[PDB]
Amino acid sequence: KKISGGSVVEMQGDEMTRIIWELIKEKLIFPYVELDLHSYDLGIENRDATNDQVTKDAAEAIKKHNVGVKCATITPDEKRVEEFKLKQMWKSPNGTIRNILGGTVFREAIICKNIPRLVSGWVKPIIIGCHAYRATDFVVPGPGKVEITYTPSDGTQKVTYLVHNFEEGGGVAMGMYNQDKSIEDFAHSSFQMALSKGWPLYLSTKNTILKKYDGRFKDIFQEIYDKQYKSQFEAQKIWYEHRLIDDMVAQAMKSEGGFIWACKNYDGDVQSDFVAQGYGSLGMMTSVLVCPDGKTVEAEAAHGTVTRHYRMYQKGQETSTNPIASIFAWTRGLAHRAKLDNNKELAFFANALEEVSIETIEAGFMTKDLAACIKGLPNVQRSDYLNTFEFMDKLGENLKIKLAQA
Amino acid sequence: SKKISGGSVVEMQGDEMTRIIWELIKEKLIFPYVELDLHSYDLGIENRDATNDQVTKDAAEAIKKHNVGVKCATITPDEKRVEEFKLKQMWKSPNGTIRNILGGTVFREAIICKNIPRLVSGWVKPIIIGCHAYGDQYRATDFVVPGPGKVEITYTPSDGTQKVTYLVHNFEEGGGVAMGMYNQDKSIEDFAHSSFQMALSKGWPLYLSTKNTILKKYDGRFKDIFQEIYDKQYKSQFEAQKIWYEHRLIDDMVAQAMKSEGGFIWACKNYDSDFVAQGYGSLGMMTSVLVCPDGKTVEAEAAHGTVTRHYRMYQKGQETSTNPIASIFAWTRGLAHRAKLDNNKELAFFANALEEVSIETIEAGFMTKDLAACIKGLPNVQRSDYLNTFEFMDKLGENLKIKLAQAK
Ligand SMILES: NC(=O)C1=CN([C@@H]2O[C@H](COP(=O)(O)OP(=O)(O)OC[C@H]3O[C@@H](n4cnc5c(N)ncnc54)[C@H](OP(=O)(O)O)[C@@H]3O)[C@@H](O)[C@H]2O)C=CC1
Ligand SMILES: NC(=O)C1=CN([C@@H]2O[C@H](COP(=O)(O)OP(=O)(O)OC[C@H]3O[C@@H](n4cnc5c(N)ncnc54)[C@H](OP(=O)(O)O)[C@@H]3O)[C@@H](O)[C@H]2O)C=CC1
Ligand SMILES: Cc1cn(C(=O)c2c(-c3c(Cl)cc(Cl)cc3Cl)noc2C(C)(C)F)c2cccc(/C=C/C(=O)O)c12
Ligand SMILES: Cc1cn(C(=O)c2c(-c3c(Cl)cc(Cl)cc3Cl)noc2C(C)(C)F)c2cccc(/C=C/C(=O)O)c12
Repeated sequence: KKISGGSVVEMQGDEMTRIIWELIKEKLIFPYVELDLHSYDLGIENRDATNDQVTKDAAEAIKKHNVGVKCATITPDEKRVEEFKLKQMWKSPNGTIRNILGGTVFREAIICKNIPRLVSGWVKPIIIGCHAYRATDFVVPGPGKVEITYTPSDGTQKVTYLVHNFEEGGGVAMGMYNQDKSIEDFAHSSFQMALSKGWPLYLSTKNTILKKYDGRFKDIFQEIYDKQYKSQFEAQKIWYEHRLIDDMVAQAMKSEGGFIWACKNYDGDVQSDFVAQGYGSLGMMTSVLVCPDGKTVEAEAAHGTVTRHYRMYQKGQETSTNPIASIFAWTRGLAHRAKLDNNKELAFFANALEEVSIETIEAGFMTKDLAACIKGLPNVQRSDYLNTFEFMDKLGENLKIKLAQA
Repeated sequence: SKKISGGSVVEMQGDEMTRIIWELIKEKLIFPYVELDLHSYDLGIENRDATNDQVTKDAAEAIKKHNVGVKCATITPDEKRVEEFKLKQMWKSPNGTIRNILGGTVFREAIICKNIPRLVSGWVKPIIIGCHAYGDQYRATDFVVPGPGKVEITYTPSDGTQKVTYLVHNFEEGGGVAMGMYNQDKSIEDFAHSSFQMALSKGWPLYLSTKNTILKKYDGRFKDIFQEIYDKQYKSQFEAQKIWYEHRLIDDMVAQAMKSEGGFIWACKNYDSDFVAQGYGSLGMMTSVLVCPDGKTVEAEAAHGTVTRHYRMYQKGQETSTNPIASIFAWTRGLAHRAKLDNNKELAFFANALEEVSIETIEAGFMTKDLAACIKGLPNVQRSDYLNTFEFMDKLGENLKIKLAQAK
């Protein structure tokens, strides 16, 4: 018979990822695992029909049942409103979920022997927890004074800081904020991730410029480390250090990998997603939202719905979309369920499906993006890769063989 | 004569290792072939602390007048430097001083050698990045929120007839941090002009990257000012050179850039960042040019610093192998621009020829230890794999004399 998997919250998504999602469930999960599935459909049409209520219901479900696996969803813009005749420009499902849950998004690239990484010297994995949104910006119509003030709730002295005197013309201005509690949750999630994985932890800031804003992140991380985690770290022969972002980038590129990287960047900096997308590895980038309690987890692929591949599908073209990131959303959620429920058999399945994914690619069977990452797109021939369905069939066949042994 | 007359050039001498290289470049590669109306300003620490950092302001004013400046790397004072030299004051960075007197935008550009691998292997043409270094994080007002309370940001016009209060956040429990940021329309306009000038000068498409999906008003202001300035002052000239300008969301632009062959100008709104070249290869190949919005005035300098690590070894007497390329290209780029302002065809040829000889010298196997490490990996560099600082200047000079012979 199949494995008892327990309580898992699933969120169905949109376009090309929605197709891969069902393929993953039908071919890789349901043949081997029964789940008490709390399933919510976050397709753009069902969100429109429930006035986004389904999205909020799903977040509440994740918080109740501790484990969510999410499929990529369409975040509406002006064009999606026209495309789907939406009632209004619904806010992002990911923003809504993360707002309800809190926690820290951790990004990790999946490593295969035969896929070169962004930096050749990296050997062990690297996990990036970046705190990035909720700011208020406006236009400065003309000359004038922009000030940012603080008014204590307890009636003590109101304080006023000068942002800028606009002596000539106008421009733009904005205010931004962060709560100590959010920094603290950021801190705790990161230390617990380091001890979980057994890697050292680095925090990168620009506290030479934002001495007070970024300095708060450094101070809070350091207090929490010293009082609540240093001993456990040293027990596992790991460590925590703050690093200027200027130095961290240099340190990372000369490193052998094997660390957690808590990162605090501004709202418009380059994100590891964009680079992975440029390098052609975004189909291998996993994501997991880890709440500060260590109990609740929402796993997802780091990429979006892969609209461009979906349009190819709608035009009768052959597609070769990478399903690994979405598969690891399932394996990380299920592996966490196994940890919570002490399910040895479900833990075995989660690891076994991860190994089959990696072994398959390392044996030479891969989607087009992985072949281009090896050889460069210009030299990629059809015989170098498998299409979306050929590759899912291949994973399925190897998973059945894997599990047929024990 | 047998020397080219180059015209008026403002020169700014610098500190430590780059200062040494600065004289080598002038006597080995510049002075033998080019006669300049040189306006020299010593920007070393000794003379900056000596004149209350007034030479820095005077050098900038000379640049505003003569339109061309070449600057050696300088030390930006800090707590350790103030101790080393017992400064009168922790002086502001000369680059910021100059960049604030002149305005305009800094553009960085790596120099390409067929045998020096680049950050992205698909890149075949150059890429020129210009980021807005005014306001934003560099000029931000951040503070600590001690406890519950309301943080607001207000605008009051100069006529005082109005006051607009925006709610940043209400701290319901606990404290935190907040900050305010600004940017003047003037600076954005100067940023647009300087970037349209650069794209026309190099004959490549321009992309402005912003985060205007999040900062709809803040970053949308960049997008709007660029587009209307482009439309009203440059679209005809861009189409003349079969180039174009497009705004991009930073999310997409990063991936587009990595998937392109290169050959574009990248106007960026993020400085507070191109120091992955430190960890990847060498900053010795990274040049920068401050380009004013008037399109007439520039300041060329190496994007790297004074390389104090090599100066420590130099003062002792043990050999060094410091890369002079980014410093050479500070001269060639300033001279190319002088040549453009004066219709000086011979000086222009000289500028391009010195750049070709530098690149060809490296591609032919003669290079400094930093580039030898880029190829073989630093642990594998034997002393025979590279030329020391003075050997390499000798090699470029030999090849430079040969290059200039065969054309005039
Ligand atoms: N977490 C979420 O739910 C997220 C949802 N989205 C949404 O996704 C939609 C599409 O946005 P987009 O900007 O395309 O973001 P995507 O990450 O979906 O962009 C897809 C592009 O990146 C590459 N790529 C990404 N994933 C894969 C994969 N699995 N296999 C192969 N290549 C891949 C492809 O490059 P190439 O075209 O060269 O083949 C493709 O064109 C939008 O509506 C957006 O809102 C976006 C981000 C996160
Ligand atoms: N625009 C300017 O004038 C700038 C000035 N500075 C100033 O420079 C000083 C030193 O700063 P620092 O952080 O060391 O920056 P540097 O760029 O001078 O040094 C970084 C390191 O990179 C390597 N490197 C950089 N350029 C070269 C080169 N041309 N040839 C060979 N190796 C090179 C050296 O390390 P390795 O030994 O590993 O090869 C060097 O120590 C400070 O006073 C700082 O303020 C800094 C930045 C810009
Ligand atoms: C580890 C990693 C960091 N990335 C960054 O974006 C960087 C970098 C950086 C580095 Cl370290 C090297 C290079 Cl070549 C370029 C950059 Cl931009 N500097 O800071 C960051 C952020 C802003 C995220 F903190 C990634 C982006 C995409 C995939 C990855 C993949 C990881 C892997 O294959 O295991 C990584
Ligand atoms: C072109 C270029 C961009 N750099 C950045 O820093 C990035 C990147 C980025 C890219 Cl496109 C690829 C990777 Cl792998 C990592 C990153 Cl961070 N994304 O945006 C930025 C900016 C500065 C706009 F914010 C460079 C840094 C150093 C040398 C270079 C170029 C070297 C060469 O041509 O030989 C470039």
